[PDB]
Amino acid sequence: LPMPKFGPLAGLRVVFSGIEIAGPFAGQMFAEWGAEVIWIENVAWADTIRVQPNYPQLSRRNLHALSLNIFKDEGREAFLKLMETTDIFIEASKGPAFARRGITDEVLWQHNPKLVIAHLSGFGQYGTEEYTNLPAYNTIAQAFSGYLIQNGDVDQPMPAFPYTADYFSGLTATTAALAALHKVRETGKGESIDIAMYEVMLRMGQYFMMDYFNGGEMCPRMSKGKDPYYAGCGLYKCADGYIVMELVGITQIEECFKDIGLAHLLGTPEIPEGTQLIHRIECPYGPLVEEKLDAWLATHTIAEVKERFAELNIACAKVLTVPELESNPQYVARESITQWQTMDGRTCKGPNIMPKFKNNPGQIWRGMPSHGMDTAAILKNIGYSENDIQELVSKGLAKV
Amino acid sequence: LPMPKFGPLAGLRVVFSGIEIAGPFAGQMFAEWGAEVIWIENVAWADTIRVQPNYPQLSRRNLHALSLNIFKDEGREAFLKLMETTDIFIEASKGPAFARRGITDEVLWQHNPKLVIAHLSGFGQYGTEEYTNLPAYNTIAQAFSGYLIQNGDVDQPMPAFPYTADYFSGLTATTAALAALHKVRETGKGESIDIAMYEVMLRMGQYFMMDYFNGGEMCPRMSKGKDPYYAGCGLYKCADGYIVMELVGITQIEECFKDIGLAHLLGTPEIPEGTQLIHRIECPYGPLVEEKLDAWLATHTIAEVKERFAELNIACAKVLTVPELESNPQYVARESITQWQTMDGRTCKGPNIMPKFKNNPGQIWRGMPSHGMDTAAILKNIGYSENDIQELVSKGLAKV
Repeated sequence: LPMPKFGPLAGLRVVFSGIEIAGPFAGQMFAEWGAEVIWIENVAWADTIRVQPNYPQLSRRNLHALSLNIFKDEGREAFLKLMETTDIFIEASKGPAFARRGITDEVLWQHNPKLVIAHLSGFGQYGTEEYTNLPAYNTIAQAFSGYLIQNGDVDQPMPAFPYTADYFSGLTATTAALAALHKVRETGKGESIDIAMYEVMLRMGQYFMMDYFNGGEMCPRMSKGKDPYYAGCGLYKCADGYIVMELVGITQIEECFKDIGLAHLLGTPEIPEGTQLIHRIECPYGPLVEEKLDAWLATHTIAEVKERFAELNIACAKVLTVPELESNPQYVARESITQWQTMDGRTCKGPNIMPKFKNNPGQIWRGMPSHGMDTAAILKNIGYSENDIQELVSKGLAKV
Repeated sequence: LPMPKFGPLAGLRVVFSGIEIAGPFAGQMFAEWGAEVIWIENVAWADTIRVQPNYPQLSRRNLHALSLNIFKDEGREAFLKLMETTDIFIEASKGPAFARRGITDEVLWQHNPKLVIAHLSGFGQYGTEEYTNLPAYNTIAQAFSGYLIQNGDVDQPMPAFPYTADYFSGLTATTAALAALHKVRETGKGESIDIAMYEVMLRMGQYFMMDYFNGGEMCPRMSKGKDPYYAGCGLYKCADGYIVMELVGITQIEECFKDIGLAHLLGTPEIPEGTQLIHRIECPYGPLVEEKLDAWLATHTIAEVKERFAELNIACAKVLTVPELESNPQYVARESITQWQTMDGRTCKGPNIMPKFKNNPGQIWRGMPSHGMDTAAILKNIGYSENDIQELVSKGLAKV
């Protein structure tokens, strides 16, 4: 298909089937970085992401849109033909739904033995009958993985937001698919990848869970955004706003304590010389440290705290609100937020390509396409005549 | 170096410099999937991850350990020699620290023009003097990207936990490095990748932020784990604990509303016939819906709710505590949590390899190595003699 040559993934052909966040995020990331990516949508039901007024202009940029019944008669034929020149196919569905519909990995590989197939589901491609075919949702994946129970406040768990598990799961699929693609270069044989959202999230939540698994205790939840184990780390309130800080290092602790009224604790058996990180539970003075830290910070502005903390080499930052990002000097200097044109000629604002590749940078070359916009071009590209396409459309098997 | 051949990344040589989570997580993921990965530590002190009693057994498995001063004299010479047979080099530092120390991308590419170099920093490799060279932390990246302000409760922001931004940033580095590796296989030209943690997290927080950038409003924070925008979605309290639910679908909404006492809202302007998903912002009876839903849930046990919701096909799950995972049938069937031996011969429990590659699965072949365990073997493998290695040790430039 016509598109500029750019990025590390120029020339790669990626196809995805899925809706909403997790699967499409995985597929579209290839498009950020130069791949030819085809978004498959159902003929009767467009991707529900399109209900949102602005997000999809970002989350579906740089894509080609195919609308095809990939499971029925000529529609299935056209889909399996497409696979013959596809490098990576990503699909998100409820367990082994593709196999139940007659599109097994084996059938995909009959059409392209080199194909890298990524299956993204809530609970995996196999397991028990009770869980395997259950719906995939971000909240459920967080609930089921131990991630949710570690988020929120001491007496109020909550999910990480927004839809954190969908992003982790999608990104993992992209990563895994690129890894499998590497192996195809050497062997000429494809791969199938079983990405279960709860397993992705299990891994992301191990920092303290590893203690529980190996004889120790699970950590508590944060109290008002303060770290559950490390004093002076996390979220604090100043006079005119919130900050985060990380009270780490020998001099940092000594100088900070001088400021807040706790110079007398330095050199004690509880906070001995050379202490570089305070554990709030193990240290009897943990609660006192927080009382004095809170009191000192509450009488100072963010600007004052940042100025002192810079003098003391204490890591910190203002908690930015969304309205403060666009004018922030680092954002401006790095063009972190940019603008592009939608397919219907309106200006859209949003994040630039990340990360920044030096030799082969990504770029935004196309706005989000409409439902079935590229169907005719795609089918022509894989050998369908104009009459064939008109016939697919008349049968209800494709939408142009 | 001696190791089993397995996984999609068998034969790939990866080296990383960094400590704690973000950089090492990026490097170690290659090792999960079969690569030869070398972990660089300093000489006279080790990676601070090692102070954790259990996590590092997971986060540093399948690794080789090199202890080498890569910036100074003959230590630098040995590092640049190692780069000649390295495919991917990952480093986490404060901005362009490697360049400041004398190791520019140009120097690296003099030794291997194919080298894929991933630079992971808080604020990027370039930008303003004020921000570019500031410390990299998870809390700071959340604060500076607008992620933190979107997490927590209505009147209490908080970070996503545990250390969510380090995991997103590290995972992105792995992904981007694999993409650049594809380009190397195609053109022979290496790459330098500027991964700024705040830009990673900017992207993960766009679902509602795109509305703010394009004329609309920002979304509020969750209330006690409930979605800020969609009614009947998120965390709820039953008689005997927490669940998550997703009130999505026509009959789901109708039958739930009848159960909870709101049948009179159906077929109205506020909840039109055929409503699939209630947008709370715009529905005048959103608070009433939450009131009635909470009252009904509070009189039923988690089991009673799951039973009814299974009848209605409403997606839901119990919020699992960490003690509930190991015996869960899906975890058992999929061997999601497994055991392996540490290098000193103890049994360690934790997550299996994820995701599950069908043809070339990952495996756990080695426990976390000790500080400088593989220094001698690595230096020997790239042409150093026993005497040359002893001289590095006496000079304080390597540890064995």
